[PDB]
Amino acid sequence: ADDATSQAKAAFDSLTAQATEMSGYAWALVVLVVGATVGIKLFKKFVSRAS
Amino acid sequence: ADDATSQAKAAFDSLTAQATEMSGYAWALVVLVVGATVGIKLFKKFVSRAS
Repeated sequence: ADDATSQAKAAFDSLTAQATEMSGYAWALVVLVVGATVGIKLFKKFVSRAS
Repeated sequence: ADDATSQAKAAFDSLTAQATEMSGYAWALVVLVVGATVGIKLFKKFVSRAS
């Protein structure tokens, strides 16, 4: 049934938009972990600069 | 009687054409059950693909 594939198609479009919403939180979580590594690694840069 | 076998022959041809009409609905009913299994089993394929 091609009417059957219309029901499955609309639900797969809602599930892939759910994947872009959760993946958007994955870009923002690695935003805050990379903010920790840039701050901390500049602290170690000052360690070697005064050494 | 061979005239007797002419009456029985024509009624057996109508009964076997009735068997092809009902069997045609059996091909179409298993059309819609196999449409359910192809749709649903591609849903389970997406389950393992994102896993």
